[PDB]
Amino acid sequence: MQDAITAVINSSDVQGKYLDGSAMEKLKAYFQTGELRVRAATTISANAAEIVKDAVAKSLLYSDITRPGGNMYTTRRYAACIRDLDYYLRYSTYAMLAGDPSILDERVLNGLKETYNSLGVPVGATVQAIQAMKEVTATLVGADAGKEMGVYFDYICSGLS
Amino acid sequence: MQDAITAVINSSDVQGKYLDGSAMEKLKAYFQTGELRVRAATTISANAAEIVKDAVAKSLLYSDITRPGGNMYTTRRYAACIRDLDYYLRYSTYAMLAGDPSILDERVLNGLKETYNSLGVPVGATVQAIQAMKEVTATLVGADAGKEMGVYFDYICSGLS
Amino acid sequence: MQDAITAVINSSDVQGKYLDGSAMEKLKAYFQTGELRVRAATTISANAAEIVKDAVAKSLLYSDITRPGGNMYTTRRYAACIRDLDYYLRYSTYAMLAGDPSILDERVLNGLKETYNSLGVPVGATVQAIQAMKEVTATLVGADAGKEMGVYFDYICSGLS
Amino acid sequence: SIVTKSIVNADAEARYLSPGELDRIKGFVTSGERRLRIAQVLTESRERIVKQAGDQLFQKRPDVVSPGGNAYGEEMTATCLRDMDYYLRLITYGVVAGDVTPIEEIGLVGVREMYNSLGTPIPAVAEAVRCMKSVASSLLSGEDAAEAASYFDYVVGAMQ
Amino acid sequence: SIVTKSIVNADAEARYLSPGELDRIKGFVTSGERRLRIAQVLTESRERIVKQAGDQLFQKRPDVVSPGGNAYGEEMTATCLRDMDYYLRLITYGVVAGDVTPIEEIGLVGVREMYNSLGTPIPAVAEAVRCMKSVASSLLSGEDAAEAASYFDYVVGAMQ
Amino acid sequence: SIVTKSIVNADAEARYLSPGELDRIKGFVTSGERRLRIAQVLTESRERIVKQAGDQLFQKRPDVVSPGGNAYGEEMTATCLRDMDYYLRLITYGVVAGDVTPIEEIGLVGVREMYNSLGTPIPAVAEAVRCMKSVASSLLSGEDAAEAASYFDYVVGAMQ
Ligand SMILES: *[C@H](C)[C@H]1/C(=C/c2[nH]c(/C=C3N=C(/C=C4\NC(=O)C(CC)=C4C)C(C)=C\3CCC(=O)O)c(CCC(=O)O)c2C)NC(=O)[C@@H]1C
Ligand SMILES: *[C@H](C)[C@H]1/C(=C/c2[nH]c(/C=C3N=C(/C=C4\NC(=O)C(CC)=C4C)C(C)=C\3CCC(=O)O)c(CCC(=O)O)c2C)NC(=O)[C@@H]1C
Ligand SMILES: *[C@H](C)[C@H]1/C(=C/c2[nH]c(/C=C3N=C(/C=C4\NC(=O)C(CC)=C4C)C(C)=C\3CCC(=O)O)c(CCC(=O)O)c2C)NC(=O)[C@@H]1C
Ligand SMILES: *[C@H](C)[C@H]1/C(=C/c2[nH]c(/C=C3N=C(/C=C4\NC(=O)C(CC)=C4C)C(C)=C\3CCC(=O)O)c(CCC(=O)O)c2C)NC(=O)[C@@H]1C
Ligand SMILES: *[C@H](C)[C@H]1/C(=C/c2[nH]c(/C=C3N=C(/C=C4\NC(=O)C(CC)=C4C)C(C)=C\3CCC(=O)O)c(CCC(=O)O)c2C)NC(=O)[C@@H]1C
Ligand SMILES: *[C@H](C)[C@H]1/C(=C/c2[nH]c(/C=C3N=C(/C=C4\NC(=O)C(CC)=C4C)C(C)=C\3CCC(=O)O)c(CCC(=O)O)c2C)NC(=O)[C@@H]1C
Repeated sequence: MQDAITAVINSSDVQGKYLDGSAMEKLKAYFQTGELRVRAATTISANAAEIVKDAVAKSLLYSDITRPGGNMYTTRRYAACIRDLDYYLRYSTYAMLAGDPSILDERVLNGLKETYNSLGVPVGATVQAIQAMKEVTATLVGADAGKEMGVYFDYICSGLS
Repeated sequence: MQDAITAVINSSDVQGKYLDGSAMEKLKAYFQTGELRVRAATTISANAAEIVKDAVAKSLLYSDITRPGGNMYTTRRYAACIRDLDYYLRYSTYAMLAGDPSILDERVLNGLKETYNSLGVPVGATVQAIQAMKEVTATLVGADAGKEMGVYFDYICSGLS
Repeated sequence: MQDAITAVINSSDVQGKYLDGSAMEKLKAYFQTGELRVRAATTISANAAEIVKDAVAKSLLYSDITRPGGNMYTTRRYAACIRDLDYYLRYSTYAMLAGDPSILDERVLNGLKETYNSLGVPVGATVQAIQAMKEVTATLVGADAGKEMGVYFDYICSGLS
Repeated sequence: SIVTKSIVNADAEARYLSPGELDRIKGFVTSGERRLRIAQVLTESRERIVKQAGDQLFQKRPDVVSPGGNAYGEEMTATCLRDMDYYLRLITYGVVAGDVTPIEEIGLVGVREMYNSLGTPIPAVAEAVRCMKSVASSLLSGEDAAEAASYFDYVVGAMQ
Repeated sequence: SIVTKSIVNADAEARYLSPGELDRIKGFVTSGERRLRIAQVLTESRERIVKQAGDQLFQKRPDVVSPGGNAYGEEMTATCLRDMDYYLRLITYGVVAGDVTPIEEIGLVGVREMYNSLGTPIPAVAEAVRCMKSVASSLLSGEDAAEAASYFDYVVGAMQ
Repeated sequence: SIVTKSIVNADAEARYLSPGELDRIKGFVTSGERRLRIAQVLTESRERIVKQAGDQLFQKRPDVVSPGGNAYGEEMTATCLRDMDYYLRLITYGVVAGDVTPIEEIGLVGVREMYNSLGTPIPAVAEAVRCMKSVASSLLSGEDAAEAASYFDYVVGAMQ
């Protein structure tokens, strides 16, 4: 994976260049966002269970999904599903700290879409849940952090389609 | 895998229903066939070597298959082939006891057709052998059990094409 | 893998035939080339580092390949590349001793082309290097051995396209 | 079912079933009639079993149906009873199959993660099963009640 | 061949062949002429070797050619001799290659499963090879007979 | 960066970052300004650092620039200096990132195999880095020189 710093490095390395004004300015941008990123990560860590609890209630419960014949039916599949949500939240949080989505491509999205098709996991429904988690998270961490977290929730969704 | 009982359960579970008249009747059907299934399995276990021996003599020997250039040529390939036949007989016997073919899909047929193509295993010839084993088995276990065993021998053949 | 001897055997075995005049003559051909093969293998073993060193200087260095953005850029990729060359040289040498290329198909070329595409390894450039190594080797081991080594260098190249 | 389980064992040892496995299956299909009757009673009286057990449950655990409780109000109480009906259903599955496996695979694997998430008090759910066990047992012979007991108990002891 | 075997060794250790391996191959191709001559004799006299060995075999083991035996009757006796010819052939393969590997890969791997299935008495097959060894050896020098002995013996000791 | 490294750790333990990891990152972005300034100085004076270090290097190691040496002649000397500039560049990468990882991944992994192949004397390359360290350090405060020292030293101690 990359974070915002090492990404800039590889961009300058690929060109065999020292860090110029633009590169230095991007690094500065990132450092200045540093503390807000940590603070938001602390908040999300602290409510991780409830964020997923709210996101599930809001988008999945009392539907066909959770009834006999739905993909969330049987306790094993219910657990699997909210386990996926913990994943998406935790890696979204990583990506947010890092200020770069490469960890999502690397450890979350790789062959995920194909897996979901294979088992019958409803992608559209999954995405509704993530988008719900985005709103719940935003409410919790504020507008600025919520926007940034949103970048990565969205990144995940796009990878699923 | 499923057996005849757990298959019925999943059918009723998928619908979120208790066991109704049809479901109960299928379970009854299965229990009533129970002892005949065990008896036939005891007989097949007891002659497993000779069933394959007869099936091979009847359908494969003294042909191009067993001569230099055939797929049964070299002792390693001869052993491989009759080893496949022991497999088909033993799992057919499982499926018969279970009154359900899901074990064939699960542990026998998965990627089998592709494997056989890959190594040059003659599928048509393989199927002749299995169909021969069916006749040999039928002779041995009687008409009713032979019919049932036949269900699974056939199931395997269909999976090979 | 096969060597020149076991290849002839399998050809006669496939036909269920004893070794006839042609088969015996091929075996003889091989034995008579035996010592020249060992001698050339001793020479190549003895200069293996310099052969690759020369082949690299001749075909890859001071180009875009070794500059920032090239596939040989970063010391890890430079090492990887000349490591590939050691491989091609060592297996070419095996194939030469064996008087048969089956080891190249078996342990070198299997899924290689697909791998190279996957990582971005330049195939054309790789082949230039191997063809350079051929010339360097030829210079070193003489015309006859060089021709034979050439058979296998070429075999590798063809497998890459 | 012992039929699946035996087959799985035999397969992992690359062999036909053992004479004992075969005999085991023989005694299993023999008892098929009896277990079907037990499931049938529980099926037929499901509405009573779940209603009465629910009433007993809410006596033992008024907290869950009082404000602040996971089953507070008509809709949440109804969902609770809905869940109880789920487990009575699964238990009838287990009874015909001869073991607790369909209960496990449908209703216990990850049950902790599900109910934790929802904030449902899991010990109160265990208690609800006890209550159903109590009501169910009375509609059965001493023999059948004993046999059915092991299915209810397993659910209760696995509600963790 | 020692050539393949050396290469396989060297490859597993990510290295060129050792001076000893190389020297080994050198002595191997040097003896190529001699081993070819030995295979050539066995090739040329194959029909005699298999016929006489078959006759000796059926003296030592009349059970296999009497009623109830695996080689009873003209056709089964002919198939038996057919098999013997198979193994004489494989042995000539081994001789030119310098080791028993082509014998193993073509005719010994799973030979037990094949012959058990057919109900062919495997010790009688071993005996048949002994018989071919006996006949073959007489057509060779003391030197060549000794060298060829190891191939026949290996087949006999691996007939299990 | 400690940010990547922390994340990788946390991920391998299936957890969010620890309060300490988080605090570590907080102190890391806090020192961002300082490390950027250090990289900026080395960037700005790169041509001097590499030229003077090259001159000092060729004093300590005249063999590399005399006949028979790996950097003999204008073009080879220029390639040597080219390489030195490479490593100064990588070092500025490491400085902003807070650790030696970009140096490792770009310029040390397999560096031995590369330079051995080329016949470049690796200890003389280490010395060249020492020389750049010397020149670079003088353009920095005692504080910044100390901090930058660890990056140069790591390269030198990893030049094996
Ligand atoms: C929940 C919102 C939705 C849902 C989920 C669901 N997923 C599965 C199965 C899998 N999910 C994953 C996904 C990941 N695994 C990982 O390790 C990571 C990153 C660390 C991700 C993103 C995988 C690999 C599987 C298969 C393996 C497994 O079981 O864990 C299921 C169960 C499928 C089954 O039938 O077994 C479910 C139910 N389903 C929904 O209905 C929601 C919309
Ligand atoms: C015999 C009637 C025919 C025949 C068979 C043959 N098969 C192989 C190779 C394989 N067969 C299998 C099949 C299975 N493996 C399993 O584990 C199971 C279920 C438990 C099945 C159904 C597989 C996986 C292989 C490849 C791996 C292996 O060698 O075991 C061969 C040998 C192929 C080779 O060249 O090595 C042969 C000869 N061939 C015939 O001619 C008959 C018609
Ligand atoms: C060098 C002339 C060219 C070049 C090579 C290059 N290759 C890789 C990566 C791999 N190369 C191989 C090839 C083999 N591996 C084997 O084990 C064998 C036989 C024993 C062969 C032929 C493989 C498998 C890889 C991937 C795994 C690995 O890294 O070793 C790279 C690095 C790719 C990367 O980005 O990591 C390079 C640079 N590249 C060139 O530019 C030359 C033309
Ligand atoms: C009743 C004794 C206790 C209780 C129950 C309760 N449950 C819920 C919500 C749900 N329960 C389930 C249950 C299952 N899903 C399955 O697949 C299986 C296995 C067959 C079971 C048992 C599910 C999926 C839900 C979510 C709602 C839905 O159907 O989508 C509630 C409501 C919780 C809420 O806040 O909505 C309640 C009240 N609660 C208690 O306190 C009793 C101890
Ligand atoms: C003779 C000394 C003994 C004997 C032999 C016997 N064999 C068979 C039948 C077969 N034998 C083979 C043998 C091989 N197949 C191979 O690929 C190899 C390696 C090269 C060998 C050695 C095969 C394939 C058969 C089946 C027939 C066929 O060719 O398809 C028989 C006939 C058995 C029958 O009942 O038909 C006999 C008699 N039997 C003895 O008793 C002697 C000790
Ligand atoms: C200078 C202090 C020493 C020295 C250097 C020297 N190097 C070369 C040739 C090359 N050096 C590289 C270096 C790198 N490639 C990378 O990707 C990285 C990491 C960023 C490094 C450091 C490469 C690729 C070459 C090959 C030439 C090319 O660019 O393609 C030479 C020339 C060798 C020759 O014979 O051509 C020299 C002289 N030599 C010394 O003696 C000094 C001690």
